[PDB]
Amino acid sequence: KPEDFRASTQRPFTGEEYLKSLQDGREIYIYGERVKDVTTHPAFRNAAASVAQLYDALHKPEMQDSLCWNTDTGSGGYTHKFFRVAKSADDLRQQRDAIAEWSRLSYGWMGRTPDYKAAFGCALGANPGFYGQFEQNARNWYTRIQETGLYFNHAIVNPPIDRHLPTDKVKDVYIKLEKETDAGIIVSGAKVVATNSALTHYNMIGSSDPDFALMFVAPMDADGVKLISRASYEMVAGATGSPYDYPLSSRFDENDAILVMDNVLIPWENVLIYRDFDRCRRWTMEGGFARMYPLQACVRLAVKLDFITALLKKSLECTGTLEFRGVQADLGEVVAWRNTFWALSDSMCSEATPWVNGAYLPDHAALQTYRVLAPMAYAKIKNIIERNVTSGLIYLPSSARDLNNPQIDQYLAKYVRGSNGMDHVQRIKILKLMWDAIGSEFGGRHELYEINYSGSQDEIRLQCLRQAQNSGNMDKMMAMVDRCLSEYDQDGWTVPHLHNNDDINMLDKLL
Amino acid sequence: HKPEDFRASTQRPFTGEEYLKSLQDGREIYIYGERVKDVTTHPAFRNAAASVAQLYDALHKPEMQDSLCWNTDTGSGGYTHKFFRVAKSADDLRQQRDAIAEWSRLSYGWMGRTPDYKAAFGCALGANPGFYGQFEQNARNWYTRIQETGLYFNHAIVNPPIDRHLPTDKVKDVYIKLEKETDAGIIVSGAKVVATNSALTHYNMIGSSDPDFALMFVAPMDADGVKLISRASYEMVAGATGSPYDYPLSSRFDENDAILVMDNVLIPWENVLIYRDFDRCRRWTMEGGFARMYPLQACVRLAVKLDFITALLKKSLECTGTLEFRGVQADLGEVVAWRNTFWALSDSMCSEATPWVNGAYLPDHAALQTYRVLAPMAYAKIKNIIERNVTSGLIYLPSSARDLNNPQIDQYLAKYVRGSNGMDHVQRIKILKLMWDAIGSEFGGRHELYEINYSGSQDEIRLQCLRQAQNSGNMDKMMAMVDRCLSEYDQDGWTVPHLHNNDDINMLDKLLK
Ligand SMILES: Nc1ncnc2c1ncn2[C@@H]1O[C@H](COP(=O)(O)O)[C@@H](O)[C@H]1O
Ligand SMILES: Nc1ncnc2c1ncn2[C@@H]1O[C@H](COP(=O)(O)O)[C@@H](O)[C@H]1O
Repeated sequence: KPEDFRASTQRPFTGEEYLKSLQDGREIYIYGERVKDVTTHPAFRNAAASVAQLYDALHKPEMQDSLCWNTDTGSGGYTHKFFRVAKSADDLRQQRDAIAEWSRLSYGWMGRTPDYKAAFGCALGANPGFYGQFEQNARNWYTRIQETGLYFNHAIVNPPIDRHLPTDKVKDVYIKLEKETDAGIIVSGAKVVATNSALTHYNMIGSSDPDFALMFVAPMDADGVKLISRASYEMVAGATGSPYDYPLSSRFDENDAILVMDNVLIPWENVLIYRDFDRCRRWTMEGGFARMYPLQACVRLAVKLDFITALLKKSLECTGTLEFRGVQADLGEVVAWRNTFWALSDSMCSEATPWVNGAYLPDHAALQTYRVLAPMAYAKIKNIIERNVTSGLIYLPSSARDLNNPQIDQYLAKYVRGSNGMDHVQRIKILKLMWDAIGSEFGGRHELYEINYSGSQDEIRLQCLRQAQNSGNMDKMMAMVDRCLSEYDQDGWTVPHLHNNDDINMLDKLL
Repeated sequence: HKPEDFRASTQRPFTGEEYLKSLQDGREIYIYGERVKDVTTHPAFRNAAASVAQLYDALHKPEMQDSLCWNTDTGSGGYTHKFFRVAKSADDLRQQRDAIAEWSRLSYGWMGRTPDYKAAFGCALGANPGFYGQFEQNARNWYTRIQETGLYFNHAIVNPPIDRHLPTDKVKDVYIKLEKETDAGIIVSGAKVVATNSALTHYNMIGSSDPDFALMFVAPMDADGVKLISRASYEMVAGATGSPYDYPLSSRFDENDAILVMDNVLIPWENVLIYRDFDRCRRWTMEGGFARMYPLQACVRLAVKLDFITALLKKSLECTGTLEFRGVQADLGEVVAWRNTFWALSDSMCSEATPWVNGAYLPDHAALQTYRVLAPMAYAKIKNIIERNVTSGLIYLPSSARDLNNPQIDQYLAKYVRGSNGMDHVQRIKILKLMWDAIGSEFGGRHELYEINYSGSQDEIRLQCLRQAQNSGNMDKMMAMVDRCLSEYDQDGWTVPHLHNNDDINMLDKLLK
């Protein structure tokens, strides 16, 4: 039904059609109050507008070569390239570039745009056989996500568990099967971290007692589905700031909601794994999604780092410190980190492997490496920024209102000039953009997001080790060590090309 | 003369035996105050020479040739190591990348200046010979020779220190300079510090007012007046006071970092490439190709070393029993991630390769710069991870294989120094001594210094990375994105229609009136 807002079944949503499709009485709360319409509400309207621009880009002729492919469904339509299964390394490369083009429309700041779960669509379409009796649901959801550009998110972090309560009363917190009916299954529970779910069409929900081993799809307007929002940096920036003062907070805020399911009916067409510990446990390795979505996440980060790199250079242009050797070296390190994530995405595509049914998966080692390095790189870049743009960021007048009151602005024009023949309005503008990138509450949330998602530092490293072991890479490395050890022993070399040291060993003489 | 004349065939590079013979040429090498007679038999160099020789042998093993070798492009009908012939596509670079890896695996990544390193200098000459003006033909001929023979070059390129308390002459004398121009070539004197493994090479490339200093040329190691002053020999010390079991890398992979001295050396004109030419000397790093090519070799070689270190760390932790703990597994996983990083950078070097001149391709340049910035950080971090996880394992190791072969000692070692996974004390001690030689022996300490410094100071590798971003136009593209962002609003609000003005929600008047 959300795709029925389209005037055409041969293309995805336009922006206007996407926005209309959101006016569906989804139950969203923020600041103790219910949200009437996310497309007009002061906490969500600009973020919605920003996603809508992504849908609009799909239909501009000049973009279509880089953003769009024909569908593979027979519809005669087109879609964003990452919404169709890749059948080669070069298909993955073109997808990489289509992701990048979308990400540039938010300067790398929206990390949960529709292309993130496009990979879940593709995973369903590439390996529907994985799902046994629900194979046909996988196929139909692939076709649907691909043709329409439906906006999914995944809500997947479990709610905390009070360990002093009884084991009676603590099952009620996880996503659980309440009841089986002919019209579908009824479920209750919660997932924390439903990033930008207020603006999506559906969410994927996934994980003894098989009543907990579920994976299914749930629409955002289903009765019983509710979002409890976190503070809105968009609304705070609108109420007490301005675009000039909070240029990113005001338009790219992706609210990290708690997703509550109270007694929700999930039709059988939306169920993918059902009371099935075996399939649930095997899905991360065999379902494909975990092996696919980090291509989008690495590219999105790399675009963000494109932005931060030049924003840092521009900030140092208006303080005047860019000329100093030590400042230049710090900027060069930021460049190297930026380059790194582009190169990892190159390797993802160039070393892609055939998977099933002709589908190709990006290089897996590169995905794990991206996950390990991104938190280190981001923390290090932010510290480089803060220790090089020093006071530039601290004293910035409170507000565009200061610039528009000539009684204040007269002093700003004199004492807050840019150091390269640049006027105070532009200097303040640049440095406020840098501040919103790193120090505003939005910037602080983004640091937390870049550091922690994908998981804890231990866990991403463990997953990296396990990929090396499971792929056979570690055993190949070990083969090399074992060969080295093979070539000598406590009596000397075991290979003929090397010289015994008996003729030069002086230990007998010394002792 | 002609070292390649030691080959029984002109249609293939040296065999190991032929290489070793080619080194018995009365090169003037000093170590420990003494002149070296024959690098192939001397206790400081003989095993390192044998290890390089194994590289030449591999080229002729049938089962290796698909990965290691191509036909030459000279018409000779011969073959060569793939990295010795110019690459003319991204896939050629990938095949070269794989051939470099196969060779590096024969020293487990520990020899960093094997012949494939300067093969990139040969290819640079063969790809852009016009660069050299009147010496273009020398470029062409050197390409052919290096390619067909597998000649072992090194570059000596760091200048000697300058006492700034002496007169302005006396400190002029000390850089490589033209002493005399003659019909038979140029006579040159000076020094280059850091001639890594030059004792085992055939030629060295030497390069950079007063145009007498703006030189680039080739010099054989047996030329009269060419001398090496060696550093301490970890090979000789390990042979003299240790054993293969005790110093399994020092004993065979030591690449002596020599000072290269030229006392009045005659360089024939056929060995000159740049002559009294500040313009060409200044432009050669960016335009000559070598700087844009050899990092492919150096990244792969490091990646192979990290393969080795990664599994050796795992094996060490199997010996102590600590591998099972979560925090140890996470540290090992980080080592894996750094290992993965350098393989991925080499993938990107090849896949994003660009057309250059005369049909040649160059590896992606941003990837080369990134490798150079990241390698010192990764290496120091890996070494610290090893030392904080294997720790006690490495400290107390009995002194010698001699302890194991004396049953009066070995009885105690067998009981108290067992491996923690049903592994006997001989294997436990063996693995951990291998790790120690990799990181804590003097060979290990030199390798840490080499991986960190090299390529240049930390500031400089970062500056070159920034400059590559700027000169390539990458930084201006990034900046166009920033300027677009800035163009979409001003001090009065949005300048684009799709976003909502906040005038309807701004509460500041109310708060402040
Ligand atoms: N099973 C576990 N054993 C030890 N530490 C853990 C475990 N699970 C999570 N942690 C740590 O708890 C912190 C938060 O992890 P998380 O809740 O996964 O974000 C991190 O420092 C993790 O390393
Ligand atoms: N022109 C320079 N200005 C400032 N520092 C330098 C310069 N050249 C070298 N250094 C520093 O001197 C140290 C040794 O550099 P190098 O001699 O290039 O290995 C490093 O810390 C470099 O950053």
